[PDB]
Amino acid sequence: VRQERLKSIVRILERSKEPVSGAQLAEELSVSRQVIVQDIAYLRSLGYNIVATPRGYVLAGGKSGVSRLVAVKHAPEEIKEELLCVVRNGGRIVDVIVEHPVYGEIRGIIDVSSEEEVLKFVNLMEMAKTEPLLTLSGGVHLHTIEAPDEETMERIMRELKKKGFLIE
Amino acid sequence: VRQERLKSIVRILERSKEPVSGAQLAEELSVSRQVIVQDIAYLRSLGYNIVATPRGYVLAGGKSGVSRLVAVKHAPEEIKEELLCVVRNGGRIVDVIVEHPVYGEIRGIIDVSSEEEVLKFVNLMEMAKTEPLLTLSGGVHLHTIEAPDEETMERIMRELKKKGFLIE
Ligand SMILES: O=C(O)c1cccnc1
Ligand SMILES: O=C(O)c1cccnc1
Ligand code: PRO
Ligand code: PRO
Ligand SMILES: [Fe+2]
Ligand SMILES: [Fe+2]
Repeated sequence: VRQERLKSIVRILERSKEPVSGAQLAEELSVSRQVIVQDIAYLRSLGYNIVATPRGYVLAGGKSGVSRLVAVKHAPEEIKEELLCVVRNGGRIVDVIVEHPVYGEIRGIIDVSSEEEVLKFVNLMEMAKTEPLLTLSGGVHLHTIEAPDEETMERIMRELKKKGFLIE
Repeated sequence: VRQERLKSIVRILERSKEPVSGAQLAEELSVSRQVIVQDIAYLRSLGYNIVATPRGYVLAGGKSGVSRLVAVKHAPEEIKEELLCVVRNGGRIVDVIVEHPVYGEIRGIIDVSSEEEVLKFVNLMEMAKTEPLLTLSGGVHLHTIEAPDEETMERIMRELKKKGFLIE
């Protein structure tokens, strides 16, 4: 019984598009909100990331996995192929790092985890007077890639290599 | 008498090319090194930056003054004119900052305070597969300039403006 209420609290937080207050949980699950307040503390000690906000609780992500630095080279027009490559294999492109001979290591935030975000990003970059960091670096540069597991990373690296992006 | 020993200790530290040990000061000024050790503590409380090292004392800089952010635009080939401009008016070019439309604010260390350093820097930059940050930015970029006083900064800004580098 307690386990079914616990499961239902999570369930409500993954599909609800707005923060859901303790009071709403109590009415939905026919317990007092004081009971809800205990259940939320129990679930966090378990490993769920529920934060309270002025409008109610929200379930947050975290639980990160593996990240690797990958060495690649490609032209400005190959950014879309590369990004879509990583994300379609369940990676996230954290950033780009160029090793600048004068300035040393120059970093750009990317944080691209989905297709929509790849297209938002390529659009911005293809504008006027905006050039990718690899143009400082004669093409060669680094990316920080994140993925759930080491298998997914290899998976991603396989695809990057057979497309011909890896520095090997 | 104490004042003349104090003056002579400083004097020795500005011209000596190697760290000069307490023991060397004592022999040079005909006091015990224990007296030297007191004089060094007296001079620091006064505002001199003497650090002890395994080989002896060295007098260090500090005592910084004013710094400004300056907005400029120029091509890659105009880097030497600009840098020599700032340093010849007693400024130091701390860095370059480009406002990248995608990545936001991208910074490069310059720390160029003398002519020799301007030429070392322009040489590096004029090589192959090394491009200045302003190439991401369609030319416009920022510099952090340091100078002894606010007068010197204006002095420097005057020169930058009449050469046609300022964004105004
Ligand atoms: O800024 C770059 O050079 C860049 C951006 C996205 C993906 N690869 C490189
Ligand atoms: O990197 C640049 O764009 C740069 C370097 C030195 C001076 N001005 C600009
Ligand atoms: O039943 C449980 O305890 C866990 C936590 C909510 C989902 N499953
Ligand atoms: O005589 C003094 O006290 C200061 C400190 C050394 C140089 N002049
Ligand atoms: Fe890339
Ligand atoms: Fe400049």
